[PDB]
Amino acid sequence: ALGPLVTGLYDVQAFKFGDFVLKSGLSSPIYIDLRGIVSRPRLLSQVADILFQTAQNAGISFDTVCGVPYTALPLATVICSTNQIPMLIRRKETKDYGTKRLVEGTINPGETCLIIEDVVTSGSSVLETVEVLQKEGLKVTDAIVLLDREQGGKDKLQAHGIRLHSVCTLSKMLEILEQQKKVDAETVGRVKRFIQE
Amino acid sequence: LGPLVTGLYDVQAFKFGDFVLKSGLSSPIYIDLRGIVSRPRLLSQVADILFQTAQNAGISFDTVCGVPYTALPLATVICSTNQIPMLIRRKETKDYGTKRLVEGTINPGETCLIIEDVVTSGSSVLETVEVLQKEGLKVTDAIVLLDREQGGKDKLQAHGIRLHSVCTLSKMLEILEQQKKVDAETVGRVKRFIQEAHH
Ligand SMILES: O=C(O)c1cc(=O)[nH]c(=O)n1[C@@H]1O[C@H](COP(=O)(O)O)[C@@H](O)[C@H]1O
Ligand SMILES: O=C(O)c1cc(=O)[nH]c(=O)n1[C@@H]1O[C@H](COP(=O)(O)O)[C@@H](O)[C@H]1O
Ligand SMILES: [Cl-]
Repeated sequence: ALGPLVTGLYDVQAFKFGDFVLKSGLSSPIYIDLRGIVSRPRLLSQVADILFQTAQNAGISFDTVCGVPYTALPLATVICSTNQIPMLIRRKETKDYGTKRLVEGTINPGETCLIIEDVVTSGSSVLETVEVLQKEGLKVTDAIVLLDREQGGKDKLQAHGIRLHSVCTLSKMLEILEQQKKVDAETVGRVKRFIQE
Repeated sequence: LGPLVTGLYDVQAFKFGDFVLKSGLSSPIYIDLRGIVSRPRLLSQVADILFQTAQNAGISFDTVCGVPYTALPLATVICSTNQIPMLIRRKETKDYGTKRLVEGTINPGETCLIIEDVVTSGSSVLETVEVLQKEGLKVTDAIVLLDREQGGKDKLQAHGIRLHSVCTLSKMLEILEQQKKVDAETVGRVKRFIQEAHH
């Protein structure tokens, strides 16, 4: 069902082309922004559903769910509300200022927390949230992400005991967009070539 | 309403002791809904009651926005359940490299409904209203689960915003007494505190 999902994303302007610098400091000709999904109720639901379905298809076990701040937060909420799962919230809005504790919700050490994320590049953002949760005594083995950019994330997460499960890779997303005439072939070629370097 | 209060009790939402509120006054009671994320059924019920309050008021709006932070998931559930477009206010500490203040599709002149967990002075609601107004949205109404009855309705009215409350602190204390979760002493103590706090 990726074709409709990707089009849906394109139509909330999820795909930005231009010259960007990523969290990891990499230049990129493309930037994928899922903040707009909250403007299209059905699309937000579709994204929540496919994320959850990805976790279920993998056959994994978890007691609770945490979104990586900020864009993934509503996705976690919809998943948890629809499927009746307790949720944890990592509060990042005051960063490391003062001494208030960073994680909201019921933390029962030994329980497994599933991570929900929007886009993974290097993997560092997921891992930062993973470490925070592990330091509270929670077990964390799996992360589900909507878009894997395929820039080292799976391998970096696996090096820390985390299995990355993605709905779609960047290359598959670019292929759908070209097939659907949303982006031209030269842009896809340029974007792929650039990323490779 | 009773069942909703019981759920809130279970997620330890009612704290007693001595607390300084954001408005700088001391209080014998604090209502902390942060634990509601651990009970998705209760979260949904809270979300539904807030939305029904708006619907029974016959107000109209184009989008919905929660006051940071506890209410963010309540707005998300209202919007998800009822298929309403959402805005998210992103409140941080004005550090270097902050991003836009409101996420989602902003159509200037459209009307945004504000959703809140607890109102005391009304200042927290008003801050969010002003951010949305600056971004070009019309705001006329706020729905709050618990109105602590410390001048919120008036403060908000003074800035053109009508506060609708699901429940007041007075009422919630009565329900809590009925359910034998709080004694006839601390009920009086908190009651006395409410008239005191209006000064
Ligand atoms: O900055 C990125 O690398 C990034 C690329 C992109 O296409 N979309 C995007 O949202 N990002 C943001 O950067 C974070 C991922 O970068 P890593 O921490 O390197 O995986 C994600 O959580 C995104 O929020
Ligand atoms: O500090 C409060 O007033 C307050 C009291 C309370 O019982 N529960 C509670 O959550 N608050 C928080 O304080 C703010 C409400 O205070 P005002 O900004 O004065 O209306 C909101 O951010 C509330 O979430
Ligand atoms: Cl949320």
